[PDB]
Amino acid sequence: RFNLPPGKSGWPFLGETIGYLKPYTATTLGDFMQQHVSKYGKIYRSNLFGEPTIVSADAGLNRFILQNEGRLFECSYPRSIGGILGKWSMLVLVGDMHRDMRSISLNFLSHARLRTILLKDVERHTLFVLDSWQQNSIFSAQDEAKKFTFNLMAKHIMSMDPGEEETEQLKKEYVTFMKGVVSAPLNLPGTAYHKALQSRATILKFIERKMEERKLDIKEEDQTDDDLLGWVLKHSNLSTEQILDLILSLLFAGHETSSVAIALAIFFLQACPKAVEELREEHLEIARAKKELGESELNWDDYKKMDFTQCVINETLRLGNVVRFLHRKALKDVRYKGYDIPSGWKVLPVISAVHLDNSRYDQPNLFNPWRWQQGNNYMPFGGGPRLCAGSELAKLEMAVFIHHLVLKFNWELAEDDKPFAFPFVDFPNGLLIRVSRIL
Ligand code: HEM
Ligand SMILES: CC(C)(C)[C@H](O)/C(=C\c1ccc(Cl)cc1)n1cncn1
Ligand SMILES: [Cl-]
Ligand SMILES: [Cl-]
Repeated sequence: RFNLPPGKSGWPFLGETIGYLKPYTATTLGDFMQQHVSKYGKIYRSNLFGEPTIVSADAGLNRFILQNEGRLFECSYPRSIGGILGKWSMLVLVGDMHRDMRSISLNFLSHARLRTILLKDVERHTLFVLDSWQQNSIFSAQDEAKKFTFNLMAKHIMSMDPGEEETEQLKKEYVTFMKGVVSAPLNLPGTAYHKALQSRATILKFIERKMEERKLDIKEEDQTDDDLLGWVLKHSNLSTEQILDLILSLLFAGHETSSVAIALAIFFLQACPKAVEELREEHLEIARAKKELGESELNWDDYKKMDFTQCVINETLRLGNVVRFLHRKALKDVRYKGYDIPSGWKVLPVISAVHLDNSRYDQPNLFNPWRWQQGNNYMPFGGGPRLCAGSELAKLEMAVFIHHLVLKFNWELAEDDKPFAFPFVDFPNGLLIRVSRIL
């Protein structure tokens, strides 16, 4: 194990971030962005992730970039990220195989499947986590949200059941694996990146074992495409290596961001009692109607009643900005507002910028869910051809979690030392809270 001389952790300039809100990280993104925008304006150049880079806090340019994917710009992560996610990870791929994998993901996460299958299981996994919560006892809201979102995705990707020893161990392995993307890409014994590469090998071996079992399942039930692993084996022509990277990546994407989104909602709501009251009123009415009909499990009609919840969700994503920026590269010389973006340079559209623009939002730094009672100024899931394939599941997860959360608990920050300080919220300790049962 190398004893490297001390120094700043993570990527140069930004610290431990690759563009999204990651709990438990040491990040300087907020100060970097505010200082450069103040000094150079909304479109400036720097050197980030090892390359000359144009950073865009300009809403028009960000829209222009996302809409011109494949023609003027393309998704482009640092090459070191390929070692973590794999050569066939759709999150970093462009071209025909990305198109095929996006089509798989859109089928896996379709509206039809949300209504018929995923909604029932979202509630089950929500209650599984919430029923274990104890009162008056400090814990990480982010950790608990990640338990929920990971269990849900592990169930529907590989049929793994919540709380089973193998499911908890895989989740722990993902912690080490995912830290690799925000670490300095130093492949030396003892570094977070090296450990992340080891975790990748461990996870890939686990997934391939599950794949061998599913191949037997398919053969036996011939003489089973319920989970994504079975579906891809039967309905796609992906190679083993491509199946492995796809599962690895969807399980990553399927629980990293949605857990943070739920933690952000918990954070914003504890500071806005009026919103909690209106949520409780909304979800109490939903429960009353279901009791009046003798129903016990949520259905799609219940979800459609959650009008103010959707306002809370929209406002949580607008102000919390799970995704701060995306990774692009110019395919040609591009001119915008008189500036030249050279061919081959990295381009980082800071998509959170339009969300905090006081030209687009009255009091953009204020958590005001009622603004959505009265998108082009709203892009927490991106835009253009790579728009989040799991956006509707993410909102369903937040809404169902909030539904049971506000019916069952009050909550409070571990200490009253956490005010929302523009521009970016960080969760260096995983949002510690305490709950009290409503009874
Ligand atoms: C609050 C939760 C989430 C947020 C804020 C979010 C955000 C985003 C964004 C901004 C993109 C565009 C990336 C780019 O253009 O480079 C994206 C893509 C994607 N998201 Fe999410 N996401 C969330 C949840 C999820 C979930 C729960 C899943 C799956 C279970 C998922 C699956 C995907 C996939 C597969 C893509 C890539 C689509 C493609 O490359 O064509 N996301 N997401
Ligand atoms: C973070 C996103 C939204 C830009 C990205 O697209 C993603 C996962 C991802 C994480 C690390 C790396 Cl290095 C690359 C991709 N997610 C998309 N949906 C949920 N997460
Ligand atoms: Cl507004
Ligand atoms: Cl925190």
